[PDB]
Amino acid sequence: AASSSNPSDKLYFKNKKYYIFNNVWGADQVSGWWQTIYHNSDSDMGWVWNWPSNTSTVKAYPSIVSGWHWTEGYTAGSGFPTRLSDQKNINTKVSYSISANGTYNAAYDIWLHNTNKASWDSAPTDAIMIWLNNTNAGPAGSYVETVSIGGHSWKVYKGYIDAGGGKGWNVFSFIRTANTQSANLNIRDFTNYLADSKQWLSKTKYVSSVEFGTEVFGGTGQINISNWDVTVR
Amino acid sequence: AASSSNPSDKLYFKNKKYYIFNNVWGADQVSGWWQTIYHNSDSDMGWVWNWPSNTSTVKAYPSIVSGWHWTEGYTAGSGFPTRLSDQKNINTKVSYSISANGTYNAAYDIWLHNTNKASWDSAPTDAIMIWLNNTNAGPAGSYVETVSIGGHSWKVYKGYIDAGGGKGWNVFSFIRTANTQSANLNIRDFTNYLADSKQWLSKTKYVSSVEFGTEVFGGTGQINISNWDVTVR
Amino acid sequence: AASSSNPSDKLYFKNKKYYIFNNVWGADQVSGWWQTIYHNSDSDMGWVWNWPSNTSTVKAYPSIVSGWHWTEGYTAGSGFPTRLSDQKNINTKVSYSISANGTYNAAYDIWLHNTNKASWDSAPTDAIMIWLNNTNAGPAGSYVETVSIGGHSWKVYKGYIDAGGGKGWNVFSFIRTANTQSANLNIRDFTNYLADSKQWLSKTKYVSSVEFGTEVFGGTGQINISNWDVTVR
Amino acid sequence: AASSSNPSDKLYFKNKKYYIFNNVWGADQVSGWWQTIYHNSDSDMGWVWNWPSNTSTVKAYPSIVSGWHWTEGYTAGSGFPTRLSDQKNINTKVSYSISANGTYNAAYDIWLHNTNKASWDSAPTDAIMIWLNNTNAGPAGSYVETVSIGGHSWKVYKGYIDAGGGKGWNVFSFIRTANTQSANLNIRDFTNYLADSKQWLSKTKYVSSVEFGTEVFGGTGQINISNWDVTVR
Amino acid sequence: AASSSNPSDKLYFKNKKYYIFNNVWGADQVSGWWQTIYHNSDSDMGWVWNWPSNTSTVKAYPSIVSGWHWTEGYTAGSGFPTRLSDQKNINTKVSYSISANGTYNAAYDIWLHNTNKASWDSAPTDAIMIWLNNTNAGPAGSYVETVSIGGHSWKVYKGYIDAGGGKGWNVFSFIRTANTQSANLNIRDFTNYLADSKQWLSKTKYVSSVEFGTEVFGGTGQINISNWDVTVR
Amino acid sequence: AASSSNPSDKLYFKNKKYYIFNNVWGADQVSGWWQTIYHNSDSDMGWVWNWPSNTSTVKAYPSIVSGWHWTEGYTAGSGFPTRLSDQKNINTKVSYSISANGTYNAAYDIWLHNTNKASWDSAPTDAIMIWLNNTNAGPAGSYVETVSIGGHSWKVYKGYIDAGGGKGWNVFSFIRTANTQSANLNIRDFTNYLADSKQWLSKTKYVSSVEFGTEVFGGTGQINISNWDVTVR
Ligand SMILES: OC[C@H]1O[C@@H](O[C@H]2[C@H](O)[C@@H](O)[C@H](O[C@H]3[C@H](O)[C@@H](O)[C@H](O[C@H]4[C@H](O)[C@@H](O)[C@H](O)O[C@@H]4CO)O[C@@H]3CO[C@H]3OC[C@@H](O)[C@H](O)[C@H]3O)O[C@@H]2CO[C@H]2OC[C@@H](O)[C@H](O)[C@H]2O)[C@H](O)[C@@H](O)[C@@H]1O
Ligand SMILES: OC[C@H]1O[C@@H](O[C@H]2[C@H](O)[C@@H](O)[C@H](O[C@H]3[C@H](O)[C@@H](O)[C@H](O[C@H]4[C@H](O)[C@@H](O)[C@H](O)O[C@@H]4CO)O[C@@H]3CO[C@H]3OC[C@@H](O)[C@H](O)[C@H]3O)O[C@@H]2CO[C@H]2OC[C@@H](O)[C@H](O)[C@H]2O)[C@H](O)[C@@H](O)[C@@H]1O
Ligand SMILES: OC[C@H]1O[C@@H](O[C@H]2[C@H](O)[C@@H](O)[C@H](O[C@H]3[C@H](O)[C@@H](O)[C@H](O[C@H]4[C@H](O)[C@@H](O)[C@H](O)O[C@@H]4CO)O[C@@H]3CO[C@H]3OC[C@@H](O)[C@H](O)[C@H]3O)O[C@@H]2CO[C@H]2OC[C@@H](O)[C@H](O)[C@H]2O)[C@H](O)[C@@H](O)[C@@H]1O
Ligand SMILES: OC[C@H]1O[C@@H](O[C@H]2[C@H](O)[C@@H](O)[C@H](O[C@H]3[C@H](O)[C@@H](O)[C@H](O[C@H]4[C@H](O)[C@@H](O)[C@H](O)O[C@@H]4CO)O[C@@H]3CO[C@H]3OC[C@@H](O)[C@H](O)[C@H]3O)O[C@@H]2CO[C@H]2OC[C@@H](O)[C@H](O)[C@H]2O)[C@H](O)[C@@H](O)[C@@H]1O
Ligand SMILES: OC[C@H]1O[C@@H](O[C@H]2[C@H](O)[C@@H](O)[C@H](O[C@H]3[C@H](O)[C@@H](O)[C@H](O[C@H]4[C@H](O)[C@@H](O)[C@H](O)O[C@@H]4CO)O[C@@H]3CO[C@H]3OC[C@@H](O)[C@H](O)[C@H]3O)O[C@@H]2CO[C@H]2OC[C@@H](O)[C@H](O)[C@H]2O)[C@H](O)[C@@H](O)[C@@H]1O
Ligand SMILES: OC[C@H]1O[C@@H](O[C@H]2[C@H](O)[C@@H](O)[C@H](O[C@H]3[C@H](O)[C@@H](O)[C@H](O[C@H]4[C@H](O)[C@@H](O)[C@H](O)O[C@@H]4CO)O[C@@H]3CO[C@H]3OC[C@@H](O)[C@H](O)[C@H]3O)O[C@@H]2CO[C@H]2OC[C@@H](O)[C@H](O)[C@H]2O)[C@H](O)[C@@H](O)[C@@H]1O
Ligand SMILES: O[C@@H]1[C@@H](O)[C@H](O[C@H]2[C@H](O)[C@@H](O)[C@H](O)O[C@@H]2CO[C@H]2OC[C@@H](O)[C@H](O)[C@H]2O)O[C@H](CO[C@H]2OC[C@@H](O)[C@H](O)[C@H]2O)[C@H]1O
Ligand SMILES: O[C@@H]1[C@@H](O)[C@H](O[C@H]2[C@H](O)[C@@H](O)[C@H](O)O[C@@H]2CO[C@H]2OC[C@@H](O)[C@H](O)[C@H]2O)O[C@H](CO[C@H]2OC[C@@H](O)[C@H](O)[C@H]2O)[C@H]1O
Ligand SMILES: O[C@@H]1[C@@H](O)[C@H](O[C@H]2[C@H](O)[C@@H](O)[C@H](O)O[C@@H]2CO[C@H]2OC[C@@H](O)[C@H](O)[C@H]2O)O[C@H](CO[C@H]2OC[C@@H](O)[C@H](O)[C@H]2O)[C@H]1O
Ligand SMILES: O[C@@H]1[C@@H](O)[C@H](O[C@H]2[C@H](O)[C@@H](O)[C@H](O)O[C@@H]2CO[C@H]2OC[C@@H](O)[C@H](O)[C@H]2O)O[C@H](CO[C@H]2OC[C@@H](O)[C@H](O)[C@H]2O)[C@H]1O
Ligand SMILES: O[C@@H]1[C@@H](O)[C@H](O[C@H]2[C@H](O)[C@@H](O)[C@H](O)O[C@@H]2CO[C@H]2OC[C@@H](O)[C@H](O)[C@H]2O)O[C@H](CO[C@H]2OC[C@@H](O)[C@H](O)[C@H]2O)[C@H]1O
Ligand SMILES: O[C@@H]1[C@@H](O)[C@H](O[C@H]2[C@H](O)[C@@H](O)[C@H](O)O[C@@H]2CO[C@H]2OC[C@@H](O)[C@H](O)[C@H]2O)O[C@H](CO[C@H]2OC[C@@H](O)[C@H](O)[C@H]2O)[C@H]1O
Repeated sequence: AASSSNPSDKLYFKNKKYYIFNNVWGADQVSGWWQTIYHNSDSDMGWVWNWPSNTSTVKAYPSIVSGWHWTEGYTAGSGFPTRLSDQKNINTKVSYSISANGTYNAAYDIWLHNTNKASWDSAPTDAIMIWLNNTNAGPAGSYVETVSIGGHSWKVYKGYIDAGGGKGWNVFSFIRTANTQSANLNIRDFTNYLADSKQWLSKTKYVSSVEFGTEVFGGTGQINISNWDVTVR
Repeated sequence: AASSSNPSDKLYFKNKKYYIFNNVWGADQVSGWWQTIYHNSDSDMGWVWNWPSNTSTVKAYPSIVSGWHWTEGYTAGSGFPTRLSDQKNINTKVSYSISANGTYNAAYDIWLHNTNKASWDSAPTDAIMIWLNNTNAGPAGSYVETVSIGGHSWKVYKGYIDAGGGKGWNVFSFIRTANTQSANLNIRDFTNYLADSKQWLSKTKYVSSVEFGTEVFGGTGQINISNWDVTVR
Repeated sequence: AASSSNPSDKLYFKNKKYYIFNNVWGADQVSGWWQTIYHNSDSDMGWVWNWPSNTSTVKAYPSIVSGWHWTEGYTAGSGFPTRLSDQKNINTKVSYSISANGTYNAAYDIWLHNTNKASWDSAPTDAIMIWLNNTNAGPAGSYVETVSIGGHSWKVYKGYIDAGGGKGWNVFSFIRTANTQSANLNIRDFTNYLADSKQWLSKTKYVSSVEFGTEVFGGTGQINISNWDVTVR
Repeated sequence: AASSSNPSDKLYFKNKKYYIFNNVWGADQVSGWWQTIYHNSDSDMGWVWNWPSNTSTVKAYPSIVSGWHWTEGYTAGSGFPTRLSDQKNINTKVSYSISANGTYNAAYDIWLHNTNKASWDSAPTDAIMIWLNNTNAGPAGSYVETVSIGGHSWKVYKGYIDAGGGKGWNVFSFIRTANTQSANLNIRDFTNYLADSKQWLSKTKYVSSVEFGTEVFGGTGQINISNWDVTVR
Repeated sequence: AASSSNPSDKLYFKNKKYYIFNNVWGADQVSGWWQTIYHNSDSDMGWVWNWPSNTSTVKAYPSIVSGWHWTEGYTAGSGFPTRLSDQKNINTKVSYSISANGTYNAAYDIWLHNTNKASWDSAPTDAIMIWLNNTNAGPAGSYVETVSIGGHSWKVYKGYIDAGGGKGWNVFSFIRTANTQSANLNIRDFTNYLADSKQWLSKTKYVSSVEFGTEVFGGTGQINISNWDVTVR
Repeated sequence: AASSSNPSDKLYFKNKKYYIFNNVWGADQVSGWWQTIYHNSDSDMGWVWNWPSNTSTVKAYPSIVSGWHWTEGYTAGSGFPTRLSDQKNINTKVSYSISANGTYNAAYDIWLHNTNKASWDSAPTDAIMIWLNNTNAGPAGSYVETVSIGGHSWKVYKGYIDAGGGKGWNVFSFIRTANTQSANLNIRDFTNYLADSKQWLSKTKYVSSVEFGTEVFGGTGQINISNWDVTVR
């Protein structure tokens, strides 16, 4: 077992296919905070946080990463990158529980690029978010419609994140109409909706990453994850 | 942004008109505790605490200070001291939220003296408290009556705090009949009630300070303040 | 007052008749945790914890000890060891409150031996547990029946803890049918039930210890104890 | 074993004849600091500190206390108070080691009063300090002379500490001419010098306390004490 | 007094002309570290650190900033920006002491731009460093010569820092031939050497910032600063 | 990078061939301590500690493990267990630096068993220690002689560690006659000396583990390791 607390710390697991990532990307202008990632086993892991702030900015996204995350390449054995036109199933399973106050979510974050050689400075072209928990928060962009995908109902949002210099990505968010602590999803169901139903995503693009974590806007609490996997088949 | 954790630490803001004060005045005989003050912006600030104790003594009053607080003088630009007979409006606005357990309040603490040159050892003559939150607590002194002042209903209490050696002050507490997270008050409405309606306060006295904070008796939690000002007009 | 945080720390009180014990016996394979014991007075003491884990193993039993606990002997003035056949009253009083999440209990743990000279390596023969709080947990062994003892109703369980090498003890657990924050019990009522009603305990055995604490499986929180004593009469 | 870190925490030992005291009396106007007292056994105890400051004010005096220290009375079995005219031996033994930077001392602090019923607000009449270590520091008052007492050479200083309101005490400091890590002293040798040789102390006064600790002006480090006792015979 | 420990925290002082800055720019790929900035007064301030690493990368530059530092503008009253062709004196005074192990320096860092409206994304054109302490370190670029400027001898180095995308700055480092704890310097003496003696700097450029801090490569320790000012005249 | 601080935490590296181990085996009866293990890269790793105690007991052995350590089996790819009669080279390389006070060593710890299926409760038969640093410490057992092995001179000691119940192991310690920060050793040179020159070790035994770490008796400091490997060929 191990537990780490500095910015951008990584706890690898499953033969380095995944890592828990102490991602504090939104923290520069706030203080008073702490965030610790931990791994006891592959079925007992999570993170603990304290983000004292009332603002609507994301302070942090402690998370599990499979694939790329502004890294030189992709985690070993992850199955990323995978081109959408290859039509692989991207099967994910998670079971978790949160005890927290304030404003946060629990969400998948899926990154796409045009390149199959994403590196440390490769800006994504698109992000897909799948929120299993929304606690007092709301997504980027504008509400489109409610859809049934994968046996769940989702409110769909579409926006654009400007990352400076012409860098920036579409963001497509799927917010479950009620919170859930477990899901078994195929990311391909969501990318097929965006590509074939909405004509918002080209199948020439590559899925670079599947991440799962909690965006924290403010408050204190923790998550524990009791089941996790992402497999590209 | 900044966040500090030692006893009596001060985080100044608004051109040093105010400071957040890590006031732990009641802590000498307890242990196991911590208290951190933070300022991200003038609309995003607060404090976090842990006071493990069951007793009815106030352990701490983390707070924002305007004016005097056992200091050589008064914060710059605060407008203190102001003599009650000058009849200035003392307009205060606060919006806040607490997430905590145990026993605590959220309260204004207004200090008065006979002297307009209050220094580090000048014992006040009177304290006025205005409680916007009461969580399992109760004030000093005895219940007088319920009054409507400033558009709110308040239970009024009157007591006396003995500070040793003949030092000591009246304490007049106004406890809102239900908790609220925001208020816009004129302290003059409260001092006029005490002076003109109850004949308990001379208008020869000076208001030395307006403070807002949480008296903590026991438990753990935090406050965040999203709006704050005190202006003497 | 004092507050300590390392494994197996001890805070003695009442002329060393008792100690608060930072017992982390189940912690070897987990990380991310902390646990602090504190004593402000003999009527204001407790402990604070954070045990991030989903598993059904006991991580820790922060507790007050009277008597023996894998020590060379017994706390001074505790009245232990006492032979069951001497039929002494073992009167205990506790009042407490917990604020926590996760999975935990509040329980007496009473140790028995054949020897009246229990030492640091003397494996007990039996444990009796009396749970005043059960929060999402459950005991060792199998359910027997519900009984009224001492004015309370208890679900009774019987199991066996294997401690290796032939070492191991019976465990008899009494789980109150609803949680309570205070109790006045005579341990002799429980040992008489086990010995005379169930024929599960010989009165040749000695009571070595009476402990009270919280077994924590996972989560974060604290206890405060406002009344405590154990007296052998 | 135990280790505590809040202001004014106390770790009692030797049947409460002594306590280690987390004395931070000079800390109000500084920040960034920490101080922890610990006791593993009566021959393995000490404290650890960090006092980031360049100033000549004493920030803290972590110490062992026997007798009184602004308390209602005197530690049990200490032998205090003892009237100087009763001519008791006050035998002290200490062995210690410091590893630190900055500015500090290791010093006995002996308090005297006119009253044999010193209470929590009883201002002393005199202090005697016996410095076994001086690291970049210097005492209150003015240099008198160098004397041989008890087999050691001491630079003697005489000053007066003003504690406000007419409260205040003489301070007589004996600074060893070279540092030492161990000493066996009889306080009566020092009070006899002050009374009979210098005519600076009346034998009507009572010794209220013998304390040993490190005054820290700035820096970080620790002390460990391997032998300690004070006995009035 | 105050003391803060999160990345990029700021403690302003001197009417916000300066701030102490918890600058951890090189920390992304290391762990196990901490860094705290503190201010007791304008003559008693500093920082404490622990950077466990053997590598030659700068992990952090805790520092005092006057002027710009990837901010929207310049600190109030700093006197920045100032165009070199205006030939203002830029007088700096510092007195400090370090107690540390490992590899570090104590150095001024002076930033220049072509623009007098430097903003949060304005890459500098040049950096000038003035090292008062070198402990096991060495500068960027190549050694030029040893020069006497301002009454001190300096080893002069010239390099170029590539900041990506065409962004990047010359770096001119002046390393005192022996360490010193205090200096009174005029930055204009150094910019005149670079411009008029070496023809390496155009006087069309603006000085945007004067900073003083410790680049830490590895190790633990602290600095205390007892005198500080930067004035543009 | 990662850094962990709880007892028995593990940071695996090199495809789980090794782990850094937060081994605090001697800590039960002391307090005031902390110990953190960290890994930035395979050439930048180490640990930081604070063990306030004067006693001659080993408090902790933060270390890198290859092979077994009271585990069910041996680290993957370590090459353990290896039977001495197979005469494999066991080549080790380390380069490190310590900055610390107090009493400690830097030492290899090599464990042997009769069994090639060592499990979590398999008591070793022998330990071999190779001390590259001795700071105020001394080994178990009695001095034999000084020998030249592998190009270094070593003081050789022989003792026996009683682990209870008949469990216990020979301990053979080789203490370099002067400290060194780097070594390239073949463990077979040391086991051949013990077996063939001294007739103290049977070649039927298996090497189960090669560990390198710092036994800490007391004090505070850190190690950094810049090169590490153990290979069985
Ligand atoms: O160039 C220097 C080093 O760069 C490091 O990479 C950093 C990138 O430079 C950052 O852009 C990047 O930030 C992203 C962050 O990691 C994501 O988790 C976050 O995800 C958002 C997503 O954008 C959003 O659309 C969706 O709805 O929600 C998710 C989950 O929260 O996106 C961040 C992108 O930020 C850009 O766009 C938004 C603007 O507000 C922002 O200013 C833009 O930057 O982060 C990486 C990693 O480092 C940082 O994040 C983790 C922190 O712990 C760390 O402290 C940060 O530095 C490379 O890894 C290094 O190699 C380079 O040296
Ligand atoms: O003389 C040495 C240094 O004194 C410092 O001033 C301290 C005073 O000496 C204390 O009396 C004072 O305590 C008061 C505290 O700051 C207030 O917040 C508190 O407010 C109460 C109020 O009285 C009560 O009536 C109302 O209902 O609730 C409010 C909010 O909680 O009142 C305290 C007064 O205490 C006296 O009366 C009650 C008795 O129980 C008590 O024993 C009496 O003392 O505090 C100041 C500031 O320092 C202390 O408080 C803040 C802590 O963080 C710090 O550790 C404490 O020292 C000067 O500032 C220094 O310059 C002097 O050197
Ligand atoms: O031999 C080396 C040192 O031993 C120390 O004694 C330890 C014993 O060796 C451990 O067996 C013992 O663990 C017990 C623990 O302290 C109890 O609180 C716990 O109580 C359980 C009870 O068994 C259970 O039946 C009931 O329902 O719930 C209670 C309350 O939680 O029982 C533990 C017994 O563990 C054994 O059986 C179960 C197996 O899972 C386990 O592996 C077995 O060991 O603990 C003592 C004290 O030290 C340890 O516990 C406290 C921690 O803080 C510390 O870190 C641990 O070492 C001696 O005290 C030393 O003198 C010896 O040198
Ligand atoms: O009235 C409220 C509570 O008071 C508490 O008692 C405090 C006294 O009020 C303080 O005066 C006292 O401070 C003294 C300190 O404890 C001593 O260790 C120190 O010793 C000096 C000595 O004077 C000096 O002459 C010699 O050379 O060096 C020694 C060792 O360092 O003296 C302090 C006296 O301070 C007065 O005089 C000097 C002035 O600068 C100063 O302002 C004056 O006050 O301390 C006690 C104990 O509490 C405080 O100290 C320990 C801290 O941890 C704690 O945070 C502080 O409050 C009672 O104990 C309570 O019951 C009362 O409610
Ligand atoms: O765009 C997102 C946010 O950017 C923030 O500004 C950051 C810049 O983006 C970084 O380039 C900048 O890093 C510099 C750092 O602050 C300086 O102190 C350092 O100074 C060096 C100097 O270059 C060197 O030449 C000299 O010899 O030594 C000094 C003292 O150490 O230079 C850093 C420049 O880094 C670039 O070039 C070198 C490359 O290795 C590197 O990758 C390049 O980036 O830092 C600012 C401030 O934030 C960061 O630094 C402080 C940290 O605490 C913090 O965590 C970091 O983010 C804006 O302030 C935000 O508004 C933007 O949203
Ligand atoms: O049975 C319950 C759990 O046991 C765990 O294994 C522990 C063993 O039970 C302990 O005996 C073992 O302690 C040894 C320690 O890990 C070694 O590093 C140490 O090495 C010494 C060596 O003996 C000495 O001869 C040489 O000169 O120096 C080295 C380096 O310091 O030896 C310890 C052996 O201790 C025994 O003999 C000496 C007696 O004083 C002592 O009382 C005896 O016990 O440790 C393991 C691992 O856990 C413990 O150590 C690491 C700590 O972080 C942790 O907190 C401790 O529990 C199993 O791993 C679990 O699966 C079992 O459930
Ligand atoms: O998934 C994140 C998403 O939740 C966040 O939504 C923002 C949205 O972009 C913005 O337009 C709107 O003003 O605020 C949203 C967050 O606020 C909501 O949740 C928090 C509650 O406290 C609020 O009350 C509620 O309204 O957008 C970020 C991406 O942010 C980046 O792009 C947009 C910029 O405004 C930010 O500065 C960037 O960091 C998603 O990651
Ligand atoms: O505003 C504070 C006020 O709440 C506090 O009230 C005391 C009151 O003075 C006392 O008479 C009574 O016994 O206890 C009150 C606090 O208890 C209540 O709130 C906490 C809950 O746990 C309790 O159950 C509930 O009854 O008084 C302090 C001032 O205290 C000082 O003067 C009175 C002395 O008794 C104290 O020792 C002094 O510190 C207000 O600041
Ligand atoms: O008092 C402790 C008791 O609560 C614990 O019960 C175990 C029981 O022994 C085991 O058979 C069963 O599988 O799990 C019980 C705990 O789980 C329950 O509470 C926690 C919730 O999260 C679960 O959902 C709920 O089912 O037993 C320990 C003693 O444990 C030791 O003996 C049994 C072994 O399995 C352990 O490894 C030993 O440590 C009591 O102290
Ligand atoms: O034992 C303490 C004693 O060391 C301290 O000495 C002061 C002395 O009272 C003062 O006159 C002089 O200016 O400074 C002395 C301390 O400075 C010396 O040691 C620290 C080094 O950094 C300096 O360079 C060196 O000169 O006095 C205190 C008592 O202080 C109280 O009375 C005097 C007042 O000035 C203080 O404010 C009071 O707190 C002894 O406890
Ligand atoms: O002031 C910093 C300066 O000291 C640092 O010098 C580097 C130099 O740029 C590089 O060429 C050389 O390899 O290492 C120097 C540091 O090493 C020396 O000091 C540390 C000791 O441990 C070493 O033994 C000793 O040789 O350069 C940075 C700027 O760094 C940036 O540009 C150069 C890139 O290599 C870095 O990645 C960048 O961050 C100055 O801020
Ligand atoms: O490698 C460890 C070894 O250094 C330690 O040596 C002990 C030796 O066993 C004991 O006979 C002697 O009294 O003390 C040695 C340590 O003391 C020396 O180093 C520390 C300095 O402070 C001292 O001044 C100096 O003399 O032995 C342990 C193993 O210890 C176990 O067996 C022996 C028992 O006495 C212990 O209780 C056991 O833990 C080696 O791991």
